[PDB]
Formats: sequence, structure tokens, C-alpha cells
Amino acid sequence: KRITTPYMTKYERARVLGTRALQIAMCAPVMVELEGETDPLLIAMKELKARKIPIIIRRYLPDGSYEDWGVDELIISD
Amino acid sequence: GATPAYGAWSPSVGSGMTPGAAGFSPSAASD
Amino acid sequence: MFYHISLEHEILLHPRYFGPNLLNTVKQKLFTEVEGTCTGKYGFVIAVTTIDNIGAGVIQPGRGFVLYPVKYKAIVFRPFKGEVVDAVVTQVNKVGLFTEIGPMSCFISRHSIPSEMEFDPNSNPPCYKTMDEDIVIQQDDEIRLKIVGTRVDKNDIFAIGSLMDDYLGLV
Amino acid sequence: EEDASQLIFPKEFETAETLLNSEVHMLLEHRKQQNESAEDEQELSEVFMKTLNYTARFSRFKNRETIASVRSLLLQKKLHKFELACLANLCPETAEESKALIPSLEGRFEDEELQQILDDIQTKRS
Amino acid sequence: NMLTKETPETFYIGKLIICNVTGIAHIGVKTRLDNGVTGFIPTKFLSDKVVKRPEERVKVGMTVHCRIMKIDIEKFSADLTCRTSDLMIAHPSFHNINFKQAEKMMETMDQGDVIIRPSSKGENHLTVTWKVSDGIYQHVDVRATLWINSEEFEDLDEIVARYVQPMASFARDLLNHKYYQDCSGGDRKKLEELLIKTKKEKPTFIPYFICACKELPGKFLLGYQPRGKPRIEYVTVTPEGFRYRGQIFPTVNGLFRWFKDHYQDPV
Repeated sequence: KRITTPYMTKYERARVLGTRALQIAMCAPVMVELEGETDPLLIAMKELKARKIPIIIRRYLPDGSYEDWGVDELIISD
Repeated sequence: GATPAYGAWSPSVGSGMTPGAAGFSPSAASD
Repeated sequence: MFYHISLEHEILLHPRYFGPNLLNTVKQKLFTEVEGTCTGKYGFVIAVTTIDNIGAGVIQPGRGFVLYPVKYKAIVFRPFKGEVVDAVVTQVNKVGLFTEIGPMSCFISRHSIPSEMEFDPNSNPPCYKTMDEDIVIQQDDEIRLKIVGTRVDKNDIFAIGSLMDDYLGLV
Repeated sequence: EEDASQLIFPKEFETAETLLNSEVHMLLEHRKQQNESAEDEQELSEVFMKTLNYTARFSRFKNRETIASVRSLLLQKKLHKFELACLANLCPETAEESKALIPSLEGRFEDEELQQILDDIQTKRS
Repeated sequence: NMLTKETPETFYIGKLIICNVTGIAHIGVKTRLDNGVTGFIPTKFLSDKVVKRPEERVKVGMTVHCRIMKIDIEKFSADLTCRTSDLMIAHPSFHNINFKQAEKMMETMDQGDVIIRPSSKGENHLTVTWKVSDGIYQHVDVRATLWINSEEFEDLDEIVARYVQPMASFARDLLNHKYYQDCSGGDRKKLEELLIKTKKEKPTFIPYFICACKELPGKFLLGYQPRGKPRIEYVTVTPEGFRYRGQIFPTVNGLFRWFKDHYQDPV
């Protein structure tokens, strides 16, 4: 019973991409085929388009509850 | 990167619509 | 005396360990971290017996490490003052008797030792026979003791035994 | 401040469960069994070795059923859990010995009942 | 023993004594050893008397390890051997090699032989390569995620006889099929143009064929023309059977007997 918006806000998209690009730069296993690029932000963006980023987003509601949202579950906007 | 997962792939079935009759070859035994 | 408890700990996992080995790697790290060590709070944690759960790993902002809290059952040894335990005499000297108790050892001066148990430094084996040489207490003799005082010395314990109570000897 | 002589213990360990010699002996031996199989592994620490070879000298019994037996025969009475292991490892031969070693037993139970609990433990000894 | 502090009773024959040759008198290498013993290597240690010195057998300026065969630290000699030999039907196959270079050695193998090799990431990974078809090879990138235990790596004999040998036995049956074709290893362009040419000679009887796919190893291809439209159904060969529409067949024949009474639906 997740009630939040099913769309990846632009803040979640900025943070997810920067965090995943950091993890890639620290030699994390990639979840997507590299067609031959090397920037961790470009890889993170490809993974975002492939919806293969291994990150879930814990959205706190103002009551202090939270909802966990994969990064393949919610609809990426841009 | 010459060798990714080959058997982990998902064989997508192809759907169709052919309202044909029944005039095909019969079955056989399994022995 | 030995114990077991549900402990909890948290590990910071480097992004290199993500992917398919992840939770197995977290387990291996925990076994690496908290086995075979002693604590000022809980005393001597002998080993993890099982992991109660692996928590959801929070990704640290601005550094790629992910922090996993983990809850786990561990066997632990925490002596207390007042406890009367089985022990094995390891070294008999005129300065005092030294004895081992599980991971720990104790030490028992002639002051703690009944007056009749005189020193035997002149025999090859160091002993504390009585004057008639009937009760022969020597090294490696499975001798009981009572922990009369605890001390922790930098993630280790070093109690002190005694022989003042009766029936503190051979069973 | 803490003193086993008066059953006063830290709350984090008063809530904790005491273990018998033969109990921890079996648990440690089980671990060692797992910790020497499953190749590509790290050897046990010397702590585990010295704890094993310690408790091996003081195993009154071995099969889990013997541990369960002495635990069940003790818990049916109204002894505190701290008394469960000190009285189950030493096996004092007479109630007078148990009451002299353990001050909490003095006046805790009738001498013949404490002696019966002792004798039962003796009968459980291999 | 009073000046150099190394006698002949410490140095023995058979043990390797590192002899550092720093110079040569006239064809040898006379240098000092680790214990100050003046190691004079003779011409038999380099194997040359009228030619250049033992530069390949004794390192000039550095220490060269040799098998100790003479204890003469008080005699200003060191019999240190400059040579390395003086100091001392479903066939299994073994290795340690490069994927490109590995392709050339499994073409000489016929159907059935299984090579064991490492994998490109260069550690922890390994792969079981076996003869899926003529010119098609499987590369089981075990961690093709074939999850296994940790105890089995000490005995590499059952992972083949439990997962690949039955797999190869199942794959060989389709090779001996009555209607099998290469079609350049199952070129998707070559397969559609064959069904449309075989249907015209016999419009009543519809034939069927099987092929393997070079584009994705372990996919077999089963094309059938119920009407004037080519249709391709994929099937995966499993270690326990076949993966056809998610139904697992124990024997090779039950797949065909399940297909003969399933392909006549309108879909």
C-alpha cells in the first residue's frame, strides 16, 4: 500500500544518478552492458534507462513513516 | 566481455492469430 | 561461565562487494569482524552462532560505502565475581598458583592457600603437598576455584582465584 | 557491585542464557565440524581451541539428551537460572558441599531435596 | 670459522645455496656467497671453457641460486650449479588460457569433449565449454548462472557428469535428427527464406526443421509455417531436460510427442 507518486522525482533522479555513478567509480559491478564508455555518470545514466540500478529509494512521509521504492518500480521521468 | 550469461536469457514466445482448420499430421508413440 | 546472546553490529561494505556475492560477503565480513574477541561491555564473545537478520543497507551519502546493520546470535564468556568454577592448575610456584579457566586464567597466592599446603619447590614437580604427603595437589590437577575478583585488561579478562572455601580441590 | 554470590548480574546478562559445560562442548564441537569442512575457509582461532580443550576436560556427559535431562530436572524446581550451570557442572557429591560452595543454597531448599537434585545429577554423569 | 664464520659442515650437498657471482678470473664466475664464502663457480657450472662466460647461468653482479654440491667456504670455492635442473568419448580436458586462443583448440575436438578454462575477468570465474553444435559452443559462466556450492571445487569431476554430460547427450539427439540443417548456424535471414521455398512443392504436407542459434548459444530454433507467415519458436536445452513453453520433458522423445499434438492450435 504505497501511496506516494509512482514517478521518480527529479531530486531522486539526481541523487540516484550521482550515488550510482559514485558506486560505479568505486568499481562496483555494472548492471548494464557497456557499449564502450568509461564515465561513471554516463554508465549510471544508461543503468537508469535500463532500470537496472540496484538502489531502492526510502521516501519518508511527514508522519515519519517511509516507503521503499526500487528504481525499476517507479516511472523514470526524463 | 566476450562471454556474458547465455542461458539466463528469457526466450520470448511469439503470439499469433491463425484461425485455421484441422488438417495436420497425427501424433505418434513415445516408446 | 559461558553464555550466548543476540548481539548486533553494523558493517560498512565497499561498493566493490556489491553484486551477486553481496549478502554472503556481509556474512563473511561479520565472521571476520566479531569472532574471537572480547568486549568491555559483554566480555569475551567466542563466536557468532547465527545471524538474526541483515538489515537494509543504507547507502552513505557522499561516500559509496553502504552501512548494513546486522543482528546475530553469539556465544560469549563473561565471568563474574563470586562464581565457583572448575579449572586446571597450569603452573605451581612459591609466588602463587596459576590456573586456566576457559579463555581466561587465574592466580592464587600462598596467602589464598591453606597454611598446610606448604611449597614443594625442591621436588622436580612443583606441588603443595601437606606435611604427611597425602593430598598431592600439583600442576594439571583439575582443581576448583572461586573467582573472587574480575578485571578487564584491554579486551581481555584476568580474574583472581582463591582456595579459602572448603571442597576446593580434587573431586 | 555485581556479585554472583548474591545472584546480582548486569541486566544484559540476567536476560542472557547460561550454558552447561557439555552443552557448550557440543556447540563448539559442532562449530569446529563446520569450521573444518567447507573448503576455502579460515581456521578457528586459538580462543576456540582453548575453550574446546578446557570444556572437554569437564564434560560430565555429552549427548544433547543428557543436557536436556539435567536442564529439565533443574527447571522443574524453583532454582534461579544462575544456579543452573554451576550446579550442573560441578556435581557436588553431597548437599552440604553444594550449600558450602554456593551460599544461595543455604536455606533455599530442604537438604534432602537439594541432595536429591544432586543425586539425580550424579546419576546423569557418564 | 673464526674470520668468515661459515664452515663446510653447515653447507651440504643437495640444498640450494645462492651464489652471487661478482667476477670471473680468466672462463668462470668467482664471487662471494651469503656467508662470505668466496664462491668460485667452475666452468662445469656454466658449461663453457673456450667461449663467453656463464652469463646466462650465473647472474653477473647479482645473486644466482644454484644447487649446492660442494662445501668449500674455507677453500674459496663454491660448487653452485647454474642450471635449474641441478637444484631439484566425452574426454576430460584441463587448462588455464585466452578466449580467442581457446577457440582454436576446441575446433580440433569432435562432439563430446569438454574443456575446462578460466574466464575473462581473470579471477574466481571459470567456465565449462562444450560442443553445442558444429561451430556453436556454450560457455557456462558459472558463479548461464549455474549456482553451485563451495565444496565441489576440490573435485571437478561431478559438475560435468551431472550438468553437462546429460546436457550433451540431450543435444546430440537433435543433431542426429532426420530434418536438421546448418543454414549458416541458424542465420535468421537464411531460415525464413527456406520455409517459403519448401512449402511450395508440397502445400498440403507442411515440413518442420530444427536448428541451433549462433546468435545465442544453447537456443535451438523450431520454425513451422501453419500459413503463409514464418513463425519461430525458441527452446532451451537444460541439464535436466528441455525448456519448451515452460514444460520440462524427461526424455528427448516426449518433447516431439508433445509438439505433434500442440502445434495445431490457432494461437
